[PDB]
Amino acid sequence: NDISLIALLAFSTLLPFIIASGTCFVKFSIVFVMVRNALGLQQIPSNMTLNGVALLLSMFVMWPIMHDAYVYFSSLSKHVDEGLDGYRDYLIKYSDRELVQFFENAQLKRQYGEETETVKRDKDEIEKPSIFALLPAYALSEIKSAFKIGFYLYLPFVVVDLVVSSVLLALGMMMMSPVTISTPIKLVLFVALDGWTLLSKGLILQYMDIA
Amino acid sequence: NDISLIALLAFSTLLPFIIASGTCFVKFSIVFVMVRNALGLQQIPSNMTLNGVALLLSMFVMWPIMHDAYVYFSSLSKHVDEGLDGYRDYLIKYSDRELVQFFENAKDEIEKPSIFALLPAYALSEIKSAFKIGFYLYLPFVVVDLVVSSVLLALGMMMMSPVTISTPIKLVLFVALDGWTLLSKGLILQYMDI
Amino acid sequence: MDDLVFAGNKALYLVLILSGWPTIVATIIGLLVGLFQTVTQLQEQTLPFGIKLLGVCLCLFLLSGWYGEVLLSYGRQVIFLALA
Amino acid sequence: GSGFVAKDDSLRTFFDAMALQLKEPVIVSKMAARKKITGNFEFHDPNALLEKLSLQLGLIWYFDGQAIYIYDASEMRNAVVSLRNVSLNEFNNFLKRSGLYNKNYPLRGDNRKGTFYVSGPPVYVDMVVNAATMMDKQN
Amino acid sequence: KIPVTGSGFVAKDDSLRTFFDAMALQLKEPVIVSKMAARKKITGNFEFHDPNALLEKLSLQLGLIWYFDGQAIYIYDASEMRNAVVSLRNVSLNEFNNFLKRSGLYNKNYPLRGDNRKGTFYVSGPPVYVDMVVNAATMMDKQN
Amino acid sequence: KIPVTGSGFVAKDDSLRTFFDAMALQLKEPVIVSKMAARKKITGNFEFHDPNALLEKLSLQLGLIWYFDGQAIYIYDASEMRNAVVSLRNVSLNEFNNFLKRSGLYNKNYPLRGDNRKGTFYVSGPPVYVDMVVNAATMMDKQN
Amino acid sequence: GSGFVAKDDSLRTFFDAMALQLKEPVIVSKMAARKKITGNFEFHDPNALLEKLSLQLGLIWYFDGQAIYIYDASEMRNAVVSLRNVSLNEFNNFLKRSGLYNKNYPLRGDNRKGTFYVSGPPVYVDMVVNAATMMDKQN
Amino acid sequence: IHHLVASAALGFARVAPIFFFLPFLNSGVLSGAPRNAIIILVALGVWPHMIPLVLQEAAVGVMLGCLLSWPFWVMHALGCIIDNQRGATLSSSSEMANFLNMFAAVVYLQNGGLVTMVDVLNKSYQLCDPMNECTPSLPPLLTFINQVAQNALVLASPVVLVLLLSEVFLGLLSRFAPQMNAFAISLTVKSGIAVLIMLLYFSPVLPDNVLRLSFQATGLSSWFYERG
Repeated sequence: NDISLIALLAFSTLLPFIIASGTCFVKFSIVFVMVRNALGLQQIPSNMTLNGVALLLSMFVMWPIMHDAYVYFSSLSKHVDEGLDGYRDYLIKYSDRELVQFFENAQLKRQYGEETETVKRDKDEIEKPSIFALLPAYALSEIKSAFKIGFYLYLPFVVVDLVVSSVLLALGMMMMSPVTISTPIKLVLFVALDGWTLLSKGLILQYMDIA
Repeated sequence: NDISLIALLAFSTLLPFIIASGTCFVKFSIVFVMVRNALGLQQIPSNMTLNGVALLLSMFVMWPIMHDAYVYFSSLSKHVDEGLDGYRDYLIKYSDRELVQFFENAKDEIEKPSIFALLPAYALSEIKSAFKIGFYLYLPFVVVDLVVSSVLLALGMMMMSPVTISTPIKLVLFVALDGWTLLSKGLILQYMDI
Repeated sequence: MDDLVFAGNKALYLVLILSGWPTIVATIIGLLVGLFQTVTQLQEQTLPFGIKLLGVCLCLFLLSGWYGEVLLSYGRQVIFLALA
Repeated sequence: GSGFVAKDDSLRTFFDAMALQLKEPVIVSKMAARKKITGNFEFHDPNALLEKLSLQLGLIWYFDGQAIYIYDASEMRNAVVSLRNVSLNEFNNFLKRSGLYNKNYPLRGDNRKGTFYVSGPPVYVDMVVNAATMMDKQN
Repeated sequence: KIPVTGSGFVAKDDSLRTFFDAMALQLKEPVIVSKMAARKKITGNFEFHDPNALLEKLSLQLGLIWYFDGQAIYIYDASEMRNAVVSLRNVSLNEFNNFLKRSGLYNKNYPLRGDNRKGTFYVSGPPVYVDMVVNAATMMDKQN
Repeated sequence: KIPVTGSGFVAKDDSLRTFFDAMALQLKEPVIVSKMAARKKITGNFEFHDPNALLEKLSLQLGLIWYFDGQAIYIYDASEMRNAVVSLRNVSLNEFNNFLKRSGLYNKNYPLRGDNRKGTFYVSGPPVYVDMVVNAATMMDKQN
Repeated sequence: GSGFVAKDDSLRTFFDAMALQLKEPVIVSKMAARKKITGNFEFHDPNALLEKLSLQLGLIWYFDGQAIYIYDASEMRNAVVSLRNVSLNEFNNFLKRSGLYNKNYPLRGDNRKGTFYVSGPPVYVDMVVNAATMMDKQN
Repeated sequence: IHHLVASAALGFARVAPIFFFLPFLNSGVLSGAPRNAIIILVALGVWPHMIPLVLQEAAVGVMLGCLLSWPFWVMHALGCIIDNQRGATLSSSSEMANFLNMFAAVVYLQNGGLVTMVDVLNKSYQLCDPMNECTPSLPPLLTFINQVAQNALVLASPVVLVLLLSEVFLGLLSRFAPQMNAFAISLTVKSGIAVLIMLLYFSPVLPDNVLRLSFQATGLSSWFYERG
């Protein structure tokens, strides 16, 4: 059965391709790395780990949506359209409206010509966009949303670093790196606030709900 | 055995996903680099031997768990849950009970929770506990970093980096205390009693 | 947008107000020691560090637990604005 | 009397409310469930209200004896199928004797031949094609 | 501590699964509600004194289909109604309707549509009724 | 609420699918507008009293092709017209035109071009007319 | 007198306490042990209280001579089985002579034919299927 | 089929430097596992339809990445002069400029942002499609270093002049009594005045200039021409 391994080497790269590009794993990996750079650590906690924990929470959320593509399973493309309504509806809810319309108009300008009528917002009631316009716009709308969370997370530590570098200049200790003093007292702000049980508590509640 | 070499290479890329997340290697490797950064070292010893000592210490508590699965383990539906029941009564010990209910909803004696519901809470509980016991190690060194930096400032030598002086004192405070063996004794006694 | 402006106005305000008391308790004891050196002539430039170390380390001693409940009160609010 | 005051409903909570005066359940598809309706409706002649609203909204519907299926007009499919050894006038008497004969979407074809052309809702086309190729297999 | 001394069930936002089990003693059979028909909700003061007409009225007002197979009452929603066409090789339709009448699985709401003495007919209804009539008509031709 | 005295349709930037569904009551059949012919827009005050004559004039001013097959009205734009040429080994063209005339699918705007007693002809028109003519022509020779 | 005072018991520890007034052990399934019960119960007519509680909570049960299996209503399965050389009547005489005849979930089918329809708890249907297909190979 | 690898390796070449340069797309916020999947989605999503073609398309990409990273270099250079005047940087002769760069990367990202970024990248293929030998147009490139420095200096012009007056007045305070150690007395107060003065114009002025210095798609012909 090695004649189908040429398609197995495509399906075992396409299955992580949707994971690393078009699902919720992009938001969790950016927030988890940016809170490592917010504290000021380079190697630890070893982002080989953080790409496993972000994949465990993303498979936690993606488990009911992917399973409907298995309860189902020119002519096969209209069969896979019926099998792919839940993923298109998940990508619509969390992508950007102003960005899908850009990828829709640039596609019509690409295919038919410069004299094509520009699509506006008022298609959104009954007409649905394609899967090739949601998929590039969803990745950018979660880069924008994860960078929005990471700036807020970034701010308290910078408040710690700018007072530490001020009191080491009040005393005559200008030849002293403030990293070696701030890095203990930047770590208490993450364990007295138990932010590991707060970021994962909130990022799940953005996509699902309790009770 | 060409149907089994894929089952061997995928197992050899599946154990780096499990050992790096769901064992005590997470708590072990973080403190070795936090005590590496507390002294003021960048390249010593390496990134490789610190995962070697932590892996050898990681199987000291996992080999009594792995032997129970080797003796025990469409009939493979309920065959796997009791082969991992010796791993899932360990994951309820070192995780948060309110957090695993947050993943189970989104008694415990009559029904153990799902295995995919408490492994992320075990990972977040060991990263949090490693950050807590990692903050403690920093404090003694910070005291001997502020003393020499304020003794040279008692003199007129404000243009003098104290990193060239603090680095001898920081690694006699770690070898007169016998630091490297002391952390590994407390890491073993926190999981397996003597 | 109005919360991004507010969070940036408060991070600079908290830097200004938490570095306020240790930088005005190390200023009066930087000036009155030299005003004592204006009355009695002393040419020891490295002298007021002996009072500046006790001034900063005693100002950070009484207000040690107070800084933790301004950092925690601001740090819990900014994450609630982030997530919700 | 009775009625239904629709305020921004979604054509699935409307046709279920009509499904009491109509004495059958109503199965609205999900491509015709994105259109909306509002207004004070009074159900005193439902079989003519459904016929008028299918043309004002743009819809196709079918009643097979157990339920009423409702699709939008852009889901109508068609096929041409050949009967090797059974006439169209005999198959049309099978539909008249069974109860699946729908005079809105009849069978266009020669009266004593084997080829005809059928078009309508997808549940009516996929029943006529399957019950015609299962009548060539019987003969 | 319980209100007015009549009989009835007060439903404060139940989810059609904890509601029909309260009716599952007036109906003398257990009630099996599907997973897709357990997302709707109901609220009010209800009163069961003959429940087979109340279930008939609520299955049309909420949008539901149901089937009593002799030992339980299955309840699906109307978007799960499936249909199939099956051709009988060695037995007729009247000789299959006598099997359904003598076995008590005959349902007048969803009968079999077809010519009276032929082999092909058309079924539609709940998935437990369609999966029974298809397998019981396929397994009877291999019997005869 | 809607004060105008007469009867008619007013379109403000309608997009040729919402416009023809409004004509789908005076025409007594549902209208199916394609995907490429729904990007064009039309605005103005219209009135329908013989829409089979109004559809022909607007299908030439806007640029469209239409077809009525007895149950619905299909509308494509002009750049979707396809061509085909097929050969009949054992029936004539005059025999095939009697099948189209007797059934009711004969369209006098897109006739069949060929010799009167031969096997080859040339058909061209909308894609639902061509794919029916080709499929019935190669399904009558295999029967004969 | 006897009786049980349940305070938020988990429906497995509740039905284990009735296994002395009932004379057989009680085997509760995994999905049916998630519901809970509380209150003061008095066990003096257990087989009349087991049916009344099994209709109010929503459960199915089957006593086969050695234990009382208890499932919930969502685990009920069904099957249809064809016999080639024995009819339904002597297979019912096998169930009456053996003691496995359950009058709440009987077999539906024609009285002397090969086909019938079974539906009930999974410990009942998996016995009737394996006992019916092992009598044709014996005959 | 097999030529789409070359049609996505030609898109990757142009898109990759821009990712390398922008502050919300670098290696600090985008690790190695999802990184090479986004740039093939964007490159396949912007396609309008031989070794040195990937170097020509890389040179157009480095010119586009510097033009899209134009308004963040001004805020970083603003922070390095504010942080330099108060102290904290003379140990080499930062912590403050990373805050102004992170702030401008969010206040640019909320209103518009990625729409004008992929609008510039999509209009780039309307003027410099490959196999037409586009080129980054040398005679405006020579003033690019000067423009960022000038913008940073004018933007930071209050805080430097106030800290200069605090140094003249504290230098005048030592001429009345030289036994003050006035070098280290100013070092305690200049880090509080460099925060108090920037608090008065952080909110009304600074989020305007990020939307003022942003490069748009209407100025692509003045920076890119074709040889053919």
